[PDB]
Amino acid sequence: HWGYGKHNGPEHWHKDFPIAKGERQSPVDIDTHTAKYDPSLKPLSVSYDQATSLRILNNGHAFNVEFDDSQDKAVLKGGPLDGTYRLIQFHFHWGSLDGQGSEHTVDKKKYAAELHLVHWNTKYGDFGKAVQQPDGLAVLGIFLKVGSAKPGLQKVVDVLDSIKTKGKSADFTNFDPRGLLPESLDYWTYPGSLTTPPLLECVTWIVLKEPISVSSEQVLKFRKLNFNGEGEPEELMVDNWRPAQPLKNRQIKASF
Ligand SMILES: NS(=O)(=O)c1ccc2[nH]c(-c3cscn3)nc2c1
Ligand SMILES: [Hg+2]
Ligand SMILES: [Zn+2]
Repeated sequence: HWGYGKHNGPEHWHKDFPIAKGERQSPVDIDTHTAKYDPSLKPLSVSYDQATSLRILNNGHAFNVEFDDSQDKAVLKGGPLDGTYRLIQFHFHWGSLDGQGSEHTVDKKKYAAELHLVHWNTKYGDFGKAVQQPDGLAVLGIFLKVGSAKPGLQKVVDVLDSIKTKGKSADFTNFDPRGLLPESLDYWTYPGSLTTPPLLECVTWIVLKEPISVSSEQVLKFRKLNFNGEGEPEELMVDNWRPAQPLKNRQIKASF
C-alpha cells in the first residue's frame, strides 16, 4: 500500500488515486512575490482554550493527536473561512535531515518539518461528510525550524516511545495545542487538498508565515519512530512529506 518509499511513494500515488494529478493538489510552493495581500480577509480566529485531546496514534505514516470533536470546543474561523471549522486531529511531516521535511515551501525553502492542525466545516455534520465538499476542511499549517526547544511540544515528544510502531496508540488527554503556535498569525491561503492519499480536494489551506522553533533533540525523537509494525524490520519514520505540486492558476492570498 501507499507510503513514502521508492516503490510506493508520491510518484506512485496517482495509480490508485488519479486525483493526485488534479487541479487543486497540495502542497505547493508559496512564491512570496506572487502572493497578493487580500483586504477582504477577516482576522483569523484560533480558539483552542477548550480543546480536548484523547489519544495519540502511530498510523504507519505519521502520528496523529486526536481530539474529541463531538462538541464545539476548539474552532478555527475568520480569515478566508466562512463559518466554523472544528479541530479533529494534528500531525506532522518531517525529514531525515534538518534541510528537508516540510510539505509547503516558501520561495522554494524547505523547513525541517510542518505541523498540520486539521479542522472540519461544522455545517456538514461530521468529518466524513465534510471530505465530500470543496469547502469541507481547513488545515492550519505551521513550519518547524531547528533551534530553541518548543516547551509545548515536549509532552508529544515524550510519549513517542510508547507508540514506536504502526498501529500503536496511547492515552493523550489534556494536551493544549495553543502551546504549538507561533506568536504571529500572519498567513498565506489557497484552495488545495489532503497531502496524503486519498488526496481529496476539500481543503482551505492556511499556512502561517512565522515558523516555530524546536530543538535538535525534539526532531531527533520524531526520527526514532517506525513506519513498520511491531516485530517487523525497522524502517525509520522519516521523510513522510509530499513534494510541491503544480499551482495550476490558483492564487495564493496573503493576510499581511
Ligand atoms: N496532510 S493533510 O493534508 O493535513 C491530511 C491528510 C490526510 C488526512 N486524513 C485525515 C483524517 C482526519 S479524521 C480521518 N481522516 N486528516 C488528514 C489531513
Ligand atoms: Hg472535496
Ligand atoms: Zn499533513
